[PDB]
Amino acid sequence: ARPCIPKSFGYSSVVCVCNATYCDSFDPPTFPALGTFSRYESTRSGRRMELSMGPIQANHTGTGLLLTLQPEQKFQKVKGFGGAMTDAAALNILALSPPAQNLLLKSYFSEEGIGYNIIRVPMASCDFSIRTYTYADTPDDFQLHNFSLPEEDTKLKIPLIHRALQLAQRPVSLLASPWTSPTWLKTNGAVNGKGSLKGQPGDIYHQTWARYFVKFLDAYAEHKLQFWAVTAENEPSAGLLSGYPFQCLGFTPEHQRDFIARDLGPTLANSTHHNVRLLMLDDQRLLLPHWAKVVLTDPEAAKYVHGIAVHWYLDFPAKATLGETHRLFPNTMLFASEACVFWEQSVRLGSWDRGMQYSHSIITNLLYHVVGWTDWNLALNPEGGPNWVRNFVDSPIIVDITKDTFYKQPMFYHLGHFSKFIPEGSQRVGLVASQKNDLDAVALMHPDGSAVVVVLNRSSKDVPLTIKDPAVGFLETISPGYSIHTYLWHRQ
Ligand SMILES: *[C@@H]1O[C@H](CO)[C@@H](O[C@@H]2O[C@H](CO)[C@@H](O)[C@H](O)[C@H]2NC(C)=O)[C@H](O)[C@H]1NC(C)=O
Ligand SMILES: *[C@@H]1O[C@H](CO[C@@H]2O[C@@H](C)[C@@H](O)[C@@H](O)[C@@H]2O)[C@@H](O)[C@H](O)[C@H]1NC(C)=O
Ligand SMILES: CC(C)CCCS(=O)(=O)C[C@H]1NC[C@@H](O)[C@H](O)[C@H]1O
Repeated sequence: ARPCIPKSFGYSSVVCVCNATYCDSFDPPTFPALGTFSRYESTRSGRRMELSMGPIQANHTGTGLLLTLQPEQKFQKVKGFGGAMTDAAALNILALSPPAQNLLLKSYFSEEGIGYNIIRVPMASCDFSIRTYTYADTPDDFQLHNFSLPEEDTKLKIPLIHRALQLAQRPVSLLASPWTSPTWLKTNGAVNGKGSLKGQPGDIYHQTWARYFVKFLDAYAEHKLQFWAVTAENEPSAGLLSGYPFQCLGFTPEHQRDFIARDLGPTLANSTHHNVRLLMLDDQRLLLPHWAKVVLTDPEAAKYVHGIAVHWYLDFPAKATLGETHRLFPNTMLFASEACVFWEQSVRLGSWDRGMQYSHSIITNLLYHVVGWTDWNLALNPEGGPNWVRNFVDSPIIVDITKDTFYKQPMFYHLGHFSKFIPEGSQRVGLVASQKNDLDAVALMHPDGSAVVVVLNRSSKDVPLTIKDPAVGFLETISPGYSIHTYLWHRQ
């Protein structure tokens, strides 16, 4: 309905300006007939998911590269895509006028937007908060009688989660992850630094921490929010590093294996939230497949673990990490739970490179059995904050409080090229390249049988392209240099 208002900030591409009265949006999706495809195109030159249509032809005449859909070769099914509503994301969204807040929320979650369906909710504070806190800071409260949600949850996060669910056409899945426990349950008595849980799995300390998970789900159930899954600990390897700055909690793979078997697993099972999934690792895929062997070999731990959560930092091979983990444990899903972008500035408004970084990593993960991808902060300020430590990073939406204006980065549209067109339940199918190429392509099949194919060109040269669907025909197109396309078409 409304196109992108571009602004350049000196980098390789533009941002899309939005405010209280204007933001770019989509019309409700339509169903083009058989023999017709839909194409969404974003380019470094300024095009932003521009819709166009064309024919799927009976035969093909050309000398160029050919991609052939192979629908009979079926792989993993997709859980969904989204981001994390941290304290920082909530503070930056709510700093806008209410009309602008809704245009930001509609951008992510509405079908007028890119249709997110996963929100990662941190349990208490992390580095993207403006203060250290947990839900049970008063010490020696082992039954957790003084467990309570602060204003960060009751005033900021939960209301915004509600409004995002109202605007979403698709069911949204909430995913919780803890950063640190109460300090009186840790070895070093600090919110950060090198330290684990006091004692050994099964004692008063590990039991108290396991029910902290239940008391968290209780508090959100009271606010009428149910969770799809929780992770055992956000980056538990970080809590083993000497002098770690953010909130953390140390777990060796054997420690996480025992804490799941003796405490977290049974406690969540004996509770009203027994249907909530438990994901392990929630760390860099570097620690794979070793972390999967330690945990999933113990049947008393593996009986409770529904999947493995991966972070995308420390990636700069996938077949040795994601692929080998799948080969050893093919029935334990892999899920990208966090992602975000040394000499470079924290925020690079309009960076087309960081957009490509998102889409390429999404394509790689999809090609190696990952069932979903989650972004980090939903929104940040032009300095990459607020962050109480220092860790400023980038975000697909940057908020300018002083001008009631937020910018949609190229990262936003690169993820949207997946999140908007690959609904929960889609299955990845084969896509054969006729010859070596510079493109990254992934083919999936909607639950309704239709096809979806994302093609990203990280090279500077235009690549002529043909997509073959054996049931339909030949799709003639061109993938321009520095562009990403999403193709959709019905198969009958
Ligand atoms: C919010 O964004 C919209 C979109 O750019 C702004 O509306 C434009 O205003 C300029 C005036 O400087 C007109 O020339 C454009 O034609 C308008 N675009 C439209 C109507 O689509 C709006 O001004 C912005 N808000 C503020 C306070 O500046
Ligand atoms: C697509 O084309 C095939 C080859 O067509 C023949 O060769 C080309 C070079 C032209 O000379 C053309 O006039 C010839 O008929 C066809 O045999 C094939 O049937 C066509 N496929 C479909 C689905 O129509
Ligand atoms: C300062 C650290 C020593 C950098 C390395 C570890 S890290 O995991 O890459 C940080 C990322 N993941 C954890 C999030 O809380 C954090 O905000 C995000 O930037």
